[PDB]
Amino acid sequence: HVPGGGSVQIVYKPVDLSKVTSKCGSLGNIHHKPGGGQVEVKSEKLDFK
Amino acid sequence: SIQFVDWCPTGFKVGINYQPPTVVPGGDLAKVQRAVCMLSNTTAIAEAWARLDHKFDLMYAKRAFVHWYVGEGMEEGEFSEAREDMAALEKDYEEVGVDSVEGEGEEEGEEY
Repeated sequence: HVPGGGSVQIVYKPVDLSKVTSKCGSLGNIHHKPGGGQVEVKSEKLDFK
Repeated sequence: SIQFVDWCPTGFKVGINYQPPTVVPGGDLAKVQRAVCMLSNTTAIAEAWARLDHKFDLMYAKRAFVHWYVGEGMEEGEFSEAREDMAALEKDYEEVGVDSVEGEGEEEGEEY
């Protein structure tokens, strides 16, 4: 007679991470509009015919 | 030196109420003409994010107790759904407190 059993195997799945996006707001915007254009407002026309 | 993120110079708020605290009879504390609660967000709590990263990975790779949650109506997949979602909180706390600096190479140097 061969005496019974004496054999198991481990309940084991290794852990890892997939498709974890680096979605931080650290560079979250790029858009700009200038603070108006350059103009002259200080001078008269002096249009005395 | 009590360090606030370079991108939040305004990061404070106040209320002031006219009603003082009070302490149940037989309680532990003094009587005080003034008192304060504070609610402050800081990256320092990320060490607990990372502590749940160590305690999940240690015991879940061993799938210990997983069958108790599963047997009551979850699946193993949603116990990973959660892990990974928490990872996106954890890696975010690993990046949010950085400075609003842009551009490449070092900050200063030499030339001929």
